[PDB]
Formats: sequence, structure tokens, C-alpha cells
Amino acid sequence: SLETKKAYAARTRRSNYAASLRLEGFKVTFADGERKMPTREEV
Amino acid sequence: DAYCYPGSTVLRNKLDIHDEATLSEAEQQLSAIAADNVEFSPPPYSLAYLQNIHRILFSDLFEWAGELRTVGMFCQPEYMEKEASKIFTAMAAANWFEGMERAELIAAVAEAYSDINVVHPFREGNGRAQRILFEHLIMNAGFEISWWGIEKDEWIYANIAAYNGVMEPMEQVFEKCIGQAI
Ligand SMILES: [Mg+2]
Repeated sequence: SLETKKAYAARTRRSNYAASLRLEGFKVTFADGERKMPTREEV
Repeated sequence: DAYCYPGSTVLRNKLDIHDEATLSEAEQQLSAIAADNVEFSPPPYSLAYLQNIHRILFSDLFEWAGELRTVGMFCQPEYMEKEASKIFTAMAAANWFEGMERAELIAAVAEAYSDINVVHPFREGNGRAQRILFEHLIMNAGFEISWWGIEKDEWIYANIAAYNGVMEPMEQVFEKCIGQAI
């Protein structure tokens, strides 16, 4: 269960955070949670 | 507020950003990448667990990422550790909701979410860090979780209802976000 719990979290965390951003008012859709993410290279 | 720039409402950040619009886009992007590096961890959960999530999310922008509120807003700062300890101790006494059926888990998670929300440990970013913790809480209990189950307007009203002690709107939120067993 532990290894499956970590596997489930890794599968869903990126989509869940995009949804969590939407709850805070950020203009983020479901497709944004599925997109590739850029690397950390803050401008 | 001391967390903000002098004569402004924008919080001081590591990138020296001074208007609120460009800081949200920087915060949204940089914290999203960080959210993709948070792994599920087993209980016991705690305030320090919550702080660890907040630090991972916002350490690229705020020095106080992971640190607790120093000013008031809610539970005042000097009582936040006591109040969070009460909540997490009660959650631990209930085996972190493991063994509970779906119907029971929904009512307990809804009440636990509002209780922790009243603590409000951080100057900013409380909701996002809290929901990642509740993601781990629900899948440790053994159930799927997706915040796409509700929209923003429903989420705001459920939290307002919870401020006034009415939890039924918070319960149907988790009724719609908690799914099948893993
Ligand atoms: Mg909230």
C-alpha cells in the first residue's frame, strides 16, 4: 500500500495542484495540469 | 504589514518583484514545479509536516517559506502550535482516518480541513499547502482525491459556511472530490 500510495500521488499531484490553483482564483485549466512543465529557470 | 515592501502591498520576494500581477505568475509557476517534487509520506502528520510542504512550495520566492505567521489575521500566532497539536492529536487518535468507510471519511476530513484552516499557520499560501497535506491524508486513508470535483465558487462558499460552523457544504465538497478506493 505504501509504494502504491506514493505511485498514486506521483501520478496525480501535478493535476491536483493545477486544480488547487484554480480554487485559489488562478486562471488555470485542466489542460494546464496535463502540460509539460518548464524547468526551474526563474527570469 | 512587515512582510510587504515599504509603502506597498506586494510581499518581498527573492526575485525583487514589485507588482502583484507578475508575482502571482512567478509564484504560480515556481510553486507548481515544486509541487511536482512532493512525495506522499506516511503518518503521523503534524504542523511540521505542513511546514515542510509550505517550504518546498515557496522557498524559491519567500525566505519565510515554511515559517509560521508572526502577525495576526483566525488563530493568533502564539496559539497556532497548541491548536494544530490538538487537531493532529485527535486525527492520530482516529488512526488518521484509516479504516473508516467513505461516508465516515468525508465527514471527518471536512471537519479536519476547517479546523486546520482556522489555525492558518502561514502569512500566505495556506490553502495550497493544506490541500497537498489533505491529498496525502486521503490517499493514506486509501481513497482517490481530485480537487477538480468542485469549482471555485463552491469552494469559497463551503469555506465561508465552515467559518460560521456549518460543515455540510464542506462535506459535499469532499463527497465530490473523494472517489473510489485505491
Ligand atoms: Mg481554503
